[PDB]
Amino acid sequence: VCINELDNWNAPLIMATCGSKGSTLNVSQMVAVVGQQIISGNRVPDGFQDRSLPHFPKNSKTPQSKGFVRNSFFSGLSPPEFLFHAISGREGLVDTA
Amino acid sequence: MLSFCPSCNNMLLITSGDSGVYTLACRSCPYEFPIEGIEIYD
Amino acid sequence: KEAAAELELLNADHQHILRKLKKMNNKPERFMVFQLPTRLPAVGSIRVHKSGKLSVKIGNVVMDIGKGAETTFLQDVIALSIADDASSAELLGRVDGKIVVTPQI
Amino acid sequence: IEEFPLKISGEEESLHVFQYANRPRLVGRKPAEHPFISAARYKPKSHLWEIDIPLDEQAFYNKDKAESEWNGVNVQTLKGVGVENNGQYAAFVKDMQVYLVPIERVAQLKPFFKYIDDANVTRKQEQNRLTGSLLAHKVADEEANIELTWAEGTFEQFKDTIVKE
Amino acid sequence: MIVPVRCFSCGKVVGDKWESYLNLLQEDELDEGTALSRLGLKRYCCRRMILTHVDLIEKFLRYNPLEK
Amino acid sequence: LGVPRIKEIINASKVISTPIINAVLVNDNDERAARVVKGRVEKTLLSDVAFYVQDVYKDNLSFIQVRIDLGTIDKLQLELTIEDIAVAITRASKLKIQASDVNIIGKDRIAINVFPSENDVFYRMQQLRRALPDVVVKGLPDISRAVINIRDDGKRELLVEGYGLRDVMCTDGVIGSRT
Amino acid sequence: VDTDLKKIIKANQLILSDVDPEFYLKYVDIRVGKKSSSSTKDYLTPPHECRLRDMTYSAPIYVDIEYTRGRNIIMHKDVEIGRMPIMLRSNKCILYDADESKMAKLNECPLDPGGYFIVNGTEKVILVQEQLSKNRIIVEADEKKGIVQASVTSSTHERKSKTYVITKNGKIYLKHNSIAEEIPIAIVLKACGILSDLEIMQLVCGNDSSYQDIFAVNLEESSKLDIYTQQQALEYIGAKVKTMRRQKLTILQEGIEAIATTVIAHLTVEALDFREKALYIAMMTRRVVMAMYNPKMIDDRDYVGNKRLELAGQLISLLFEDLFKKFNNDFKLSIDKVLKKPNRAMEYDALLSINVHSNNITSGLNRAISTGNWSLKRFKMERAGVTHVLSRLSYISALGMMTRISSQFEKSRKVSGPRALQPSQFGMLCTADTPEGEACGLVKNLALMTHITTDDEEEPIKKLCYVLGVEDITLIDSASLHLNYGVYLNGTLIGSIRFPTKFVTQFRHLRRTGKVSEFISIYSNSHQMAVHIATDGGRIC
Ligand SMILES: [Zn+2]
Ligand SMILES: [Zn+2]
Repeated sequence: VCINELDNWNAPLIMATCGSKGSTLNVSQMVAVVGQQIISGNRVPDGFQDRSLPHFPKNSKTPQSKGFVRNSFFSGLSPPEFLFHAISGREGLVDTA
Repeated sequence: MLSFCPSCNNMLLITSGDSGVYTLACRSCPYEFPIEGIEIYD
Repeated sequence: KEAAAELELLNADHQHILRKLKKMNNKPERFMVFQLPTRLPAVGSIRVHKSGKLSVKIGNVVMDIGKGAETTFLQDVIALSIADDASSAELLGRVDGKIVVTPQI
Repeated sequence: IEEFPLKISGEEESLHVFQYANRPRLVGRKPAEHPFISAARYKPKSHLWEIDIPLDEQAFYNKDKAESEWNGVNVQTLKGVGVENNGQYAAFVKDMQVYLVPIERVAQLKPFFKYIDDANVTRKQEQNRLTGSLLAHKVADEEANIELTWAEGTFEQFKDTIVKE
Repeated sequence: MIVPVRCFSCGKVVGDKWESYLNLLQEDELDEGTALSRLGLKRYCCRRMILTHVDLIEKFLRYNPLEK
Repeated sequence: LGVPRIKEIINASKVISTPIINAVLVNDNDERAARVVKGRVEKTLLSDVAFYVQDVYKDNLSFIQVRIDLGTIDKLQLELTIEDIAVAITRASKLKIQASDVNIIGKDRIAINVFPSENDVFYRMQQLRRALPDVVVKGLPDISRAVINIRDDGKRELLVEGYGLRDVMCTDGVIGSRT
Repeated sequence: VDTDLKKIIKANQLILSDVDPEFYLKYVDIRVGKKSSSSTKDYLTPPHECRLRDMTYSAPIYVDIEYTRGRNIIMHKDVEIGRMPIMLRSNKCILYDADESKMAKLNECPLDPGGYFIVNGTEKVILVQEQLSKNRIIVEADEKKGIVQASVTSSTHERKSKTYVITKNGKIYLKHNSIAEEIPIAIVLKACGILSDLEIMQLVCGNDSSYQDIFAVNLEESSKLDIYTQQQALEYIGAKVKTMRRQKLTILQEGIEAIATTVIAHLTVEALDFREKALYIAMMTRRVVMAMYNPKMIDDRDYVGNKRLELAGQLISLLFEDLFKKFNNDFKLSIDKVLKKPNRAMEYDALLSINVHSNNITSGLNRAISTGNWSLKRFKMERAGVTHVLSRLSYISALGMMTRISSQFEKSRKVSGPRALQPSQFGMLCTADTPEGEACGLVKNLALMTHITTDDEEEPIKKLCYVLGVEDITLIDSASLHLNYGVYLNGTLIGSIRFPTKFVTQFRHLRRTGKVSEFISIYSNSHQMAVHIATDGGRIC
């Protein structure tokens, strides 16, 4: 529903409609929402005992606590969203080196 | 079995008393007890 | 939920020593064991409150609560005395548990 | 509601605690059945306790086992090493008044087996420095001549800490 | 190090507008925007030369090797 | 699936990581055929049919009797009798203890009769107590587990994770045409 | 240079001789660059001039020694026994709280971070290095063989690591590199002092858990071996020992294992008669027994709380301990050569012969920094690439190197674990700045508001817990761990106070009045059924 409300004669929608670089996933991840940063197939594990970050309660399997960002790159990430994106980025960054 | 000595708190075994009767008696202390045992567990 | 056990079980060891101190008070040839803290101020005592808690206000007035201990004395515990390597082993004999005195801050 | 006054009540002797590890408690009717026969010994400078328990010659004695391998034995030796502590006190109350007694040492009795040493010492033929933890194990069984008269009495002790106040 | 003579993009001489800028900062106390506006330049190019410039030579001349 | 699986084939290793065997069925019956064809496969079901393992001593001999019910066998299909469990105990290991004697009584108890450094009877009882609840009963020994799976159509296909492919292909219920 | 530099000479303060028993040198005082009532080393070489002259930047170590003769005369004399390299901007350099005119007079930039050595003209940096937690328990698992437990000993003279492997059937037997073909743990903790079989069963299994039938195999092999305490039991552990020590070899009947179960081997516990060590190995059993029944209760090596950061102060202390142990050995063997050959007793030259033996405590102390090989003979942790040359690409390059933490790998074949970003370094380590290449994830950086702590005393914290209500371990039954959480002081068990929430609350309230609060911390743990107090620093906060 972001690609349909997106006006024509812009750069990334043309670059996704034509070839070289950019898809609908990249423009939906810039504009609308980034979603579900996964590592090693599943979601992020418990970095501490019974939880991932110390900013969430114990036995909290909510999406905002266990690796689901909800802000797009235009709006800005929260620090748990920033750490969750940094883990999934450094996973793919170390598999190249 | 898992039975313990009331006198020295050690592990008792099953031995043959003079070739033909069974009794539980440790080598830990002078103790013997001629009962039959049960080893039921779920 | 851990604060509930810090107030419910405190109404159990205070009543357990109340069942031990005055109920068996007449004349048992019998000893107990208290855990007093070190660096003692150089006395005051139990001061059973309004059927609530038991809190010692010791002399040298700075104040020192504490009752109750653990069930480590399931085994047999008997005290005894000694002299200068000539006569010993004069037992009194029982323990009926222990109490622990912990200074509040 | 009043209180029950505590006193330090004087300090002139040394106390000790058995704290047995073998016979916890019976099911009822005045439990823990402490024996009478023992009459054991004592050793200082390593603190090396020994205490004894009599055996049952009537039941479960196993007369073949108790006299076949090792010698005809009736003693059952226990062993414990005490360690110094702080803040522990003993208590005895007479109807209004709690008495603190410095007790100063706590040990635990553990049944060390001596007849296996007696059996292995027979079946064999049938240097000034140690620097800690070996000098204590070397100097352990030297004097031992405190074979002691196991006595009782609550009259020489209860009328011993009440006179000063 | 020192203020450049010409700006990089168009080439207007901005080296004549540094001491007169520091004179407007200390005395006749103004903000940087208005005191840099009534000094010449209207475009944001050649305004960036005087705004974002660090003066390293005042710290470099404390290490003079020809004197003591 | 990735680059440690192409190397799994190019090296041609003797043991591999996570094998599967895709077998098919004959009829179109989901529950009953699913349970019986799955039940003809896995092993060491003795920790689900016994409820206890006890060892008593009767004055010269020992009973290691096991209480095998009939309710577990009624739910999931295992075509066996107590004689089949006696044959399974008869070949419980290769050569450890299981040579001399077993017994079969009315209400399904099998007590291993035993006969004699010193006093090895209690040691044999403890080792045979601790080696009994993983003895296989009925099924194939070299298959871990089995999952029956549904395709896009109304067909059911089982799959195991073993190493046989001969005793799996020689199994009543499945067809040996393709696997 | 203020605390540990005095502590080193208090362990080797006196030397002997084989010539006569009436010969001793006594170290009284030590300090760096201070002689008399004048200022602290009135003129050094400046730190800029020694970078152009290809020199080192060092201050001399002044020791004070006692000097005797057979005429029983006793006096003192201050001597210079070698140079020690001074780090920039820390209490001995000229650049300590200097004025901005003082920085320009001495030809130094006032904005460099400092903290780097300038050896042989060039700028070297000792990197911060992470390792696992010393004197603490870690448990790892495996699918193929079984679960393995480790415990790294932090003793000074030797490098021990007491492993607790299993192979099959729950046949638990610990291993060591100084022991032969190993023994199950029933005999081992039977030799330590736990003699009853009733309390070898309750201590590691509980009342009605499923832990009992798992551990009861090791009781069954109790009678398979040297059972029936130490007329057979400790002798079997003493018989299978390595490092035979043929000097006084006749001890191996009763006393070769009392060497092994004490401060020589396996741990850092200094007990004479063993109650804590008999429990610490026995509490090490329960954490494996709980991990056999539940494989989830295992520790991860990559967790940031399981690691310690070793700084530039510990490595220099190790190097100075080694070069001071070597200093007395090369001087004792060179003073007995002269004090034997003539007939008379030599008055002088026993103090005036130290300057030819003080050139290896200087050249080695600079060589191990300039080269990077911290080769110690007794310690056996030979690591290369420790010191690195200070990067001067820009201003942010020389600052981002002083923040850098370099980790060590075991092997570079199947690592796969310590390169991902752990969630436990939130605010502790930098989550962005990592190198791109071979050292991707192996090299990390500190954040802004962090602090790496130090070990303070360890003595008054243990005496403060006993005031707050915990009993000593020699006063509690062996069948009492169904109680509340058991207190651990740096891994060592203290005695399991009741009501641990009030204990944690009062300990944190005492921390907020002054207990000086760099590292002395407390935290509960439910799956371990314990509550930890940490005092031994070397750890971020
Ligand atoms: Zn016994
Ligand atoms: Zn321009």
